[PDB]
Amino acid sequence: FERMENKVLDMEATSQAAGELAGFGIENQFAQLEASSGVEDELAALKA
Amino acid sequence: FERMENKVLDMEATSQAAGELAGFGIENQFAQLEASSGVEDELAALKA
Amino acid sequence: FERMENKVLDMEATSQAAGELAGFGIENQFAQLEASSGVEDELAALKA
Amino acid sequence: RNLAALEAKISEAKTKKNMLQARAKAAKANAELQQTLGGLGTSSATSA
Amino acid sequence: DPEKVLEQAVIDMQEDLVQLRQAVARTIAEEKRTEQRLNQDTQEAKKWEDRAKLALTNGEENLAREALARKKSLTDTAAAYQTQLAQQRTMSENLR
Amino acid sequence: EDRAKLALTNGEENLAREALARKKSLTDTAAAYQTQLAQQRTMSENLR
Repeated sequence: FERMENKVLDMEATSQAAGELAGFGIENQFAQLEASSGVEDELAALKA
Repeated sequence: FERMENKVLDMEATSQAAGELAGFGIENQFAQLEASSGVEDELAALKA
Repeated sequence: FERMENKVLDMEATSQAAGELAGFGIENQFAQLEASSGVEDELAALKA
Repeated sequence: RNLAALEAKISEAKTKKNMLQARAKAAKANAELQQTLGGLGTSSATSA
Repeated sequence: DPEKVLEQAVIDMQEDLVQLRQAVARTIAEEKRTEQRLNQDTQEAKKWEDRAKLALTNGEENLAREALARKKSLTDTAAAYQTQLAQQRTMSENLR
Repeated sequence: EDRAKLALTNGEENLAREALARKKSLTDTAAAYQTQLAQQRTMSENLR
Protein backbone atom coordinates (compact mmCIF):
# COMPACT_ATOMS: atom_id res chain seq x y z
CA PHE A 1 0.00 0.00 0.00
CA GLU A 2 2.97 2.38 0.66
CA ARG A 3 4.39 1.63 -2.86
CA MET A 4 0.95 2.41 -4.39
CA GLU A 5 0.71 5.58 -2.21
CA ASN A 6 4.17 6.71 -3.49
CA LYS A 7 2.82 6.29 -7.10
CA VAL A 8 -0.32 8.32 -6.12
CA LEU A 9 1.99 11.06 -4.71
CA ASP A 10 3.95 10.97 -8.04
CA MET A 11 0.63 11.60 -9.90
CA GLU A 12 -0.16 14.46 -7.43
CA ALA A 13 3.36 15.95 -8.02
CA THR A 14 2.82 15.53 -11.83
CA SER A 15 -0.58 17.30 -11.49
CA GLN A 16 1.05 20.16 -9.48
CA ALA A 17 3.81 20.51 -12.15
CA ALA A 18 1.15 20.63 -14.92
CA GLY A 19 -0.97 23.12 -12.88
CA GLU A 20 1.91 25.64 -12.48
CA LEU A 21 2.97 25.23 -16.18
CA ALA A 22 -0.43 25.26 -17.99
CA GLY A 23 -1.18 29.06 -17.97
CA PHE A 24 -2.35 29.52 -21.61
CA GLY A 25 -4.32 31.60 -24.19
CA ILE A 26 -6.90 28.75 -24.46
CA GLU A 27 -9.04 30.27 -21.60
CA ASN A 28 -9.71 33.32 -23.87
CA GLN A 29 -10.40 30.84 -26.74
CA PHE A 30 -13.05 29.15 -24.49
CA ALA A 31 -14.65 32.61 -23.96
CA GLN A 32 -14.81 32.91 -27.82
CA LEU A 33 -16.30 29.35 -27.99
CA GLU A 34 -19.03 30.39 -25.48
CA ALA A 35 -19.68 33.54 -27.59
CA SER A 36 -20.02 31.30 -30.73
CA SER A 37 -22.43 29.03 -28.75
CA GLY A 38 -24.44 32.21 -27.90
CA VAL A 39 -24.62 32.98 -31.68
CA GLU A 40 -26.04 29.45 -32.32
CA ASP A 41 -28.65 30.09 -29.54
CA GLU A 42 -29.55 33.45 -31.22
CA LEU A 43 -29.92 31.60 -34.58
CA ALA A 44 -32.14 29.01 -32.78
CA ALA A 45 -34.28 31.88 -31.36
CA LEU A 46 -34.47 33.40 -34.91
CA LYS A 47 -35.58 29.95 -36.29
CA ALA A 48 -38.17 29.84 -33.45
CA PHE B 1 -18.43 -19.54 -14.49
CA GLU B 2 -15.49 -17.12 -13.83
CA ARG B 3 -14.12 -17.77 -17.39
CA MET B 4 -17.60 -17.03 -18.85
CA GLU B 5 -17.86 -13.90 -16.60
CA ASN B 6 -14.45 -12.69 -17.92
CA LYS B 7 -15.85 -13.06 -21.51
CA VAL B 8 -19.02 -11.12 -20.44
CA LEU B 9 -16.74 -8.36 -19.02
CA ASP B 10 -14.83 -8.35 -22.38
CA MET B 11 -18.19 -7.74 -24.18
CA GLU B 12 -18.99 -4.94 -21.64
CA ALA B 13 -15.51 -3.38 -22.26
CA THR B 14 -16.10 -3.74 -26.06
CA SER B 15 -19.54 -2.04 -25.63
CA GLN B 16 -17.93 0.81 -23.59
CA ALA B 17 -15.22 1.26 -26.30
CA ALA B 18 -17.92 1.39 -29.03
CA GLY B 19 -20.06 3.80 -26.90
CA GLU B 20 -17.22 6.36 -26.50
CA LEU B 21 -16.21 6.04 -30.23
CA ALA B 22 -19.65 6.04 -31.98
CA GLY B 23 -20.46 9.82 -31.87
CA PHE B 24 -21.71 10.33 -35.48
CA GLY B 25 -23.76 12.42 -37.99
CA ILE B 26 -26.29 9.53 -38.27
CA GLU B 27 -28.41 10.96 -35.35
CA ASN B 28 -29.17 14.04 -37.55
CA GLN B 29 -29.87 11.60 -40.45
CA PHE B 30 -32.44 9.81 -38.19
CA ALA B 31 -34.10 13.23 -37.57
CA GLN B 32 -34.33 13.60 -41.41
CA LEU B 33 -35.75 10.01 -41.63
CA GLU B 34 -38.46 10.95 -39.05
CA ALA B 35 -39.21 14.14 -41.10
CA SER B 36 -39.56 11.95 -44.27
CA SER B 37 -41.89 9.59 -42.29
CA GLY B 38 -43.94 12.72 -41.35
CA VAL B 39 -44.21 13.56 -45.11
CA GLU B 40 -45.57 10.02 -45.79
CA ASP B 41 -48.15 10.55 -42.95
CA GLU B 42 -49.13 13.93 -44.55
CA LEU B 43 -49.53 12.13 -47.94
CA ALA B 44 -51.67 9.46 -46.16
CA ALA B 45 -53.84 12.27 -44.64
CA LEU B 46 -54.12 13.85 -48.16
CA LYS B 47 -55.18 10.41 -49.59
CA ALA B 48 -57.73 10.19 -46.71
CA PHE C 1 18.52 19.49 14.45
CA GLU C 2 21.52 21.82 15.12
CA ARG C 3 22.99 20.99 11.64
CA MET C 4 19.59 21.79 10.03
CA GLU C 5 19.37 25.01 12.15
CA ASN C 6 22.87 26.05 10.91
CA LYS C 7 21.57 25.59 7.29
CA VAL C 8 18.45 27.69 8.17
CA LEU C 9 20.79 30.41 9.57
CA ASP C 10 22.81 30.22 6.28
CA MET C 11 19.53 30.89 4.34
CA GLU C 12 18.76 33.81 6.74
CA ALA C 13 22.31 35.21 6.19
CA THR C 14 21.83 34.73 2.38
CA SER C 15 18.46 36.57 2.63
CA GLN C 16 20.10 39.44 4.61
CA ALA C 17 22.92 39.68 1.99
CA ALA C 18 20.31 39.80 -0.84
CA GLY C 19 18.20 42.37 1.12
CA GLU C 20 21.13 44.84 1.52
CA LEU C 21 22.24 44.34 -2.15
CA ALA C 22 18.86 44.40 -4.02
CA GLY C 23 18.19 48.21 -4.08
CA PHE C 24 17.09 48.62 -7.75
CA GLY C 25 15.20 50.69 -10.41
CA ILE C 26 12.57 47.88 -10.66
CA GLU C 27 10.42 49.50 -7.87
CA ASN C 28 9.85 52.52 -10.21
CA GLN C 29 9.15 50.00 -13.04
CA PHE C 30 6.44 48.40 -10.80
CA ALA C 31 4.89 51.90 -10.37
CA GLN C 32 4.81 52.13 -14.24
CA LEU C 33 3.25 48.59 -14.37
CA GLU C 34 0.50 49.73 -11.92
CA ALA C 35 -0.05 52.85 -14.11
CA SER C 36 -0.39 50.55 -17.20
CA SER C 37 -2.87 48.37 -15.22
CA GLY C 38 -4.83 51.60 -14.47
CA VAL C 39 -4.94 52.31 -18.26
CA GLU C 40 -6.41 48.79 -18.86
CA ASP C 41 -9.06 49.53 -16.13
CA GLU C 42 -9.86 52.87 -17.90
CA LEU C 43 -10.21 50.97 -21.23
CA ALA C 44 -12.51 48.45 -19.42
CA ALA C 45 -14.62 51.40 -18.09
CA LEU C 46 -14.72 52.84 -21.67
CA LYS C 47 -15.87 49.39 -23.00
CA ALA C 48 -18.51 49.38 -20.21
CA ARG D 1 4.92 2.87 30.92
CA ASN D 2 8.57 3.45 29.87
CA LEU D 3 7.91 1.64 26.53
CA ALA D 4 4.73 3.69 25.84
CA ALA D 5 6.65 6.94 26.56
CA LEU D 6 9.66 5.75 24.46
CA GLU D 7 7.44 4.96 21.43
CA ALA D 8 5.68 8.35 21.74
CA LYS D 9 9.07 10.20 21.92
CA ILE D 10 10.47 8.26 18.91
CA SER D 11 7.32 8.82 16.78
CA GLU D 12 7.08 12.57 17.51
CA ALA D 13 10.85 13.19 17.10
CA LYS D 14 11.00 11.27 13.77
CA THR D 15 7.94 12.99 12.23
CA LYS D 16 8.95 16.52 13.44
CA LYS D 17 12.49 16.12 12.00
CA ASN D 18 11.12 14.67 8.71
CA MET D 19 8.69 17.60 8.15
CA LEU D 20 11.40 20.13 9.22
CA GLN D 21 13.83 18.61 6.65
CA ALA D 22 11.10 18.71 3.95
CA ARG D 23 10.17 22.38 4.70
CA ALA D 24 13.87 23.41 4.89
CA LYS D 25 14.53 21.80 1.44
CA ALA D 26 11.44 23.53 -0.04
CA ALA D 27 12.49 26.90 1.51
CA LYS D 28 16.08 26.74 0.09
CA ALA D 29 14.70 25.61 -3.31
CA ASN D 30 12.43 28.71 -3.43
CA ALA D 31 15.34 30.95 -2.26
CA GLU D 32 17.58 29.57 -5.10
CA LEU D 33 14.72 30.15 -7.63
CA GLN D 34 14.37 33.82 -6.50
CA GLN D 35 18.21 34.24 -6.52
CA THR D 36 18.54 32.76 -10.07
CA LEU D 37 15.58 34.92 -11.30
CA GLY D 38 17.51 38.00 -9.97
CA GLY D 39 21.01 36.86 -11.18
CA LEU D 40 20.36 37.18 -14.98
CA GLY D 41 23.17 37.55 -17.62
CA THR D 42 22.66 41.38 -18.00
CA SER D 43 26.46 42.11 -18.03
CA SER D 44 26.97 39.70 -21.01
CA ALA D 45 24.02 41.27 -22.91
CA THR D 46 25.41 44.78 -22.11
CA SER D 47 28.88 43.69 -23.37
CA ALA D 48 27.34 42.56 -26.72
CA ASP E 1 32.30 39.41 -30.99
CA PRO E 2 29.34 41.09 -29.16
CA GLU E 3 26.68 39.32 -31.34
CA LYS E 4 28.14 35.88 -30.37
CA VAL E 5 28.30 36.92 -26.67
CA LEU E 6 24.63 38.08 -26.60
CA GLU E 7 23.52 34.92 -28.51
CA GLN E 8 25.39 32.79 -25.90
CA ALA E 9 23.66 34.80 -23.11
CA VAL E 10 20.25 34.03 -24.76
CA ILE E 11 21.25 30.30 -24.97
CA ASP E 12 22.27 30.33 -21.25
CA MET E 13 18.85 31.95 -20.51
CA GLN E 14 17.16 28.90 -22.18
CA GLU E 15 18.97 26.65 -19.65
CA ASP E 16 18.00 28.99 -16.74
CA LEU E 17 14.27 29.09 -17.70
CA VAL E 18 14.30 25.23 -17.81
CA GLN E 19 15.90 25.15 -14.30
CA LEU E 20 13.26 27.60 -12.98
CA ARG E 21 10.46 25.49 -14.62
CA GLN E 22 11.86 22.46 -12.72
CA ALA E 23 11.95 24.47 -9.44
CA VAL E 24 8.29 25.58 -9.96
CA ALA E 25 7.21 21.99 -10.81
CA ARG E 26 9.00 20.64 -7.68
CA THR E 27 7.40 23.35 -5.48
CA ILE E 28 3.94 22.57 -7.00
CA ALA E 29 4.44 18.88 -6.08
CA GLU E 30 5.51 19.80 -2.48
CA GLU E 31 2.38 21.97 -1.91
CA LYS E 32 0.12 19.22 -3.39
CA ARG E 33 1.81 16.51 -1.21
CA THR E 34 1.52 18.54 2.03
CA GLU E 35 -2.17 19.26 1.17
CA GLN E 36 -2.64 15.48 0.64
CA ARG E 37 -1.01 14.80 4.07
CA LEU E 38 -3.18 17.31 6.00
CA ASN E 39 -6.32 16.14 4.14
CA GLN E 40 -5.74 12.47 5.15
CA ASP E 41 -4.73 13.48 8.75
CA THR E 42 -8.05 15.37 9.13
CA GLN E 43 -9.96 12.33 7.73
CA GLU E 44 -8.19 10.14 10.36
CA ALA E 45 -9.16 12.79 12.97
CA LYS E 46 -12.85 12.18 11.96
CA LYS E 47 -12.29 8.37 12.34
CA TRP E 48 -10.88 8.88 15.87
CA GLU E 49 -13.79 11.22 16.75
CA ASP E 50 -16.26 8.50 15.61
CA ARG E 51 -14.23 5.95 17.70
CA ALA E 52 -14.77 8.33 20.67
CA LYS E 53 -18.58 8.49 19.89
CA LEU E 54 -18.67 4.65 19.93
CA ALA E 55 -16.73 4.62 23.25
CA LEU E 56 -19.20 7.20 24.76
CA THR E 57 -22.15 5.07 23.46
CA ASN E 58 -20.62 2.10 25.38
CA GLY E 59 -19.97 4.42 28.44
CA GLU E 60 -16.13 4.03 28.18
CA GLU E 61 -15.08 7.67 28.85
CA ASN E 62 -11.46 6.43 29.32
CA LEU E 63 -11.35 5.13 25.69
CA ALA E 64 -13.25 8.25 24.50
CA ARG E 65 -10.58 10.61 26.00
CA GLU E 66 -7.79 8.37 24.56
CA ALA E 67 -9.43 8.51 21.07
CA LEU E 68 -9.84 12.32 21.39
CA ALA E 69 -6.07 12.50 22.22
CA ARG E 70 -5.44 10.84 18.78
CA LYS E 71 -7.84 13.47 17.26
CA LYS E 72 -5.82 16.31 18.93
CA SER E 73 -2.50 14.89 17.66
CA LEU E 74 -3.84 14.55 14.07
CA THR E 75 -5.47 18.03 13.91
CA ASP E 76 -2.30 19.64 15.40
CA THR E 77 -0.22 17.73 12.77
CA ALA E 78 -2.61 18.99 10.03
CA ALA E 79 -2.15 22.59 11.37
CA ALA E 80 1.66 22.09 11.20
CA TYR E 81 1.30 20.88 7.55
CA GLN E 82 -1.02 23.92 6.83
CA THR E 83 1.75 26.21 8.23
CA GLN E 84 4.37 24.39 6.06
CA LEU E 85 1.94 24.64 3.08
CA ALA E 86 1.65 28.43 3.57
CA GLN E 87 5.46 28.65 3.02
CA GLN E 88 5.12 26.43 -0.10
CA ARG E 89 2.25 28.62 -1.51
CA THR E 90 4.26 31.86 -1.09
CA MET E 91 7.44 30.25 -2.54
CA SER E 92 5.39 28.78 -5.46
CA GLU E 93 4.00 32.27 -6.26
CA ASN E 94 7.49 33.85 -5.85
CA LEU E 95 8.99 31.38 -8.39
CA ARG E 96 5.93 31.83 -10.72
CA GLU F 1 -27.62 24.81 -42.91
CA ASP F 2 -30.36 22.35 -44.01
CA ARG F 3 -29.15 19.95 -41.22
CA ALA F 4 -29.64 22.90 -38.81
CA LYS F 5 -33.21 23.50 -40.24
CA LEU F 6 -34.02 19.80 -39.60
CA ALA F 7 -32.60 20.09 -36.04
CA LEU F 8 -34.73 23.26 -35.39
CA THR F 9 -37.82 21.42 -36.82
CA ASN F 10 -37.14 18.66 -34.21
CA GLY F 11 -36.51 21.38 -31.50
CA GLU F 12 -32.80 20.34 -31.04
CA GLU F 13 -31.20 23.83 -30.80
CA ASN F 14 -27.97 22.15 -29.53
CA LEU F 15 -27.60 20.20 -32.83
CA ALA F 16 -28.71 23.30 -34.81
CA ARG F 17 -25.88 25.44 -33.27
CA GLU F 18 -23.39 22.57 -33.85
CA ALA F 19 -24.47 22.30 -37.54
CA LEU F 20 -24.21 26.13 -37.91
CA ALA F 21 -20.63 25.86 -36.50
CA ARG F 22 -19.84 23.51 -39.47
CA LYS F 23 -21.48 26.15 -41.78
CA LYS F 24 -19.23 28.91 -40.27
CA SER F 25 -16.08 26.76 -40.72
CA LEU F 26 -16.95 25.97 -44.37
CA THR F 27 -17.87 29.58 -45.36
CA ASP F 28 -14.70 30.91 -43.64
CA THR F 29 -12.66 28.25 -45.54
CA ALA F 30 -14.37 29.33 -48.81
CA ALA F 31 -13.45 33.00 -48.00
CA ALA F 32 -9.80 31.89 -47.45
CA TYR F 33 -9.88 30.09 -50.86
CA GLN F 34 -11.46 33.26 -52.44
CA THR F 35 -8.54 35.31 -50.98
CA GLN F 36 -6.03 32.73 -52.35
CA LEU F 37 -7.93 32.80 -55.71
CA ALA F 38 -7.59 36.61 -55.88
CA GLN F 39 -3.77 36.12 -55.81
CA GLN F 40 -4.07 33.43 -58.54
CA ARG F 41 -6.26 35.75 -60.75
CA THR F 42 -3.77 38.65 -60.52
CA MET F 43 -0.77 36.32 -61.14
CA SER F 44 -2.63 34.67 -64.08
CA GLU F 45 -3.23 38.12 -65.66
CA ASN F 46 0.41 39.18 -64.93
CA LEU F 47 1.76 36.08 -66.74
CA ARG F 48 -0.81 36.56 -69.60
